[PDB]
Amino acid sequence: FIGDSQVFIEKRSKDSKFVFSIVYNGFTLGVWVDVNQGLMYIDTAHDPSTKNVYTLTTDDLNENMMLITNYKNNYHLRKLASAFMNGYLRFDNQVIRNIAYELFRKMRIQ
Repeated sequence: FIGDSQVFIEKRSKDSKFVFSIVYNGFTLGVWVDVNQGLMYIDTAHDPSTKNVYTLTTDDLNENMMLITNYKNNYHLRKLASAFMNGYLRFDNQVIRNIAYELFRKMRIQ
């Protein structure tokens, strides 16, 4: 009866400003935040413009807690995870969701 409240597929507006990116197995996920509406958008960008980039690699070598970045103060992921659940996260492509989902599955571990 309620129906579709809003369309999941939405265009990447120019209002959004790049805040940070995450690199995993050579595959980069650029996280941008729409300041005007206070929403979040994702794109395939790996430019050195970012002033906040963190790397994550194979869990078996357990690099996350070793030589690589040991800063767990990245509360941005907690807010991003909440945005997905609450629904303030959307993008113009369905393909990136399936590929991105693989990283989300690993975060479920801890």
